Amino acid sequence: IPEYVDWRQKGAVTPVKNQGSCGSCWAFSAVVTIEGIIKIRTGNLNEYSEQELLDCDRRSYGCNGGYPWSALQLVAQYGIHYRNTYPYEGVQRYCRSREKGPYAAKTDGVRQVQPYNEGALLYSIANQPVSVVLEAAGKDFQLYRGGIFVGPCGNKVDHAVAAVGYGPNYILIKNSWGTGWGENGYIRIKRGTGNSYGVCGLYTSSFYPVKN
Ligand SMILES: *[C@@H](C(=O)O)[C@H](O)C(=O)N[C@@H](CC(C)C)C(=O)NCCC(C)C
Repeated sequence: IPEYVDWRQKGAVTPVKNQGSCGSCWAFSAVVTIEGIIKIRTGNLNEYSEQELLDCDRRSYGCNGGYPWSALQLVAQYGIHYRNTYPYEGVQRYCRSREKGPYAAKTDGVRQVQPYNEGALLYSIANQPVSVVLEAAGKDFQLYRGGIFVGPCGNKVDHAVAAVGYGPNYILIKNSWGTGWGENGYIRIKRGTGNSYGVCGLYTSSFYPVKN
């Protein structure tokens, strides 16, 4: 795999979003990976619906948190609408998929990256954007405004984001806290520290969609 990957340069990443106060990070993370894999497979970059996952995933807890895995499983079982068709409201409502016409995209499955393994995560990122989790509760992560981040942070993961690239000493992460946080909404988290958890627990739980 190469030294640098950046799916933004391949036109596979949509603009940075703001989840607001709702604990919907799991849905934002899943949607980044869907937008990526649909571009890779079909050539078209579209925005897909975080709100639909928020409303419709009965394995997750709405604005009180959820699971990237079950969000990706839902898209593989049913499909997902365009963001425009089912836009983000920041509050859980009833599932409105059937009112809003046919789904716009569908995937075929979900796979996990081997956990606690930096090289396995880089390998998956070289193929597509990957849903990853990290510990975001610490003030250092909250206040991050640029540079290669090394913490302080622990491994008490609590926040789902999306890995859309990497370089020699970092992994490139799209966050859902608006463009005013980090590097235009992104963070470069240091890699290669020898900590099997990853910096801020970044290697704990990583998933990506499968689309034949
Ligand atoms: C993340 C956010 O900042 O919106 C959101 O709070 C969330 O979904 N957190 C989950 C943990 C991450 C590791 C994805 C979460 O709390 N999920 C609840 C399910 C388990 C019982 C922890």
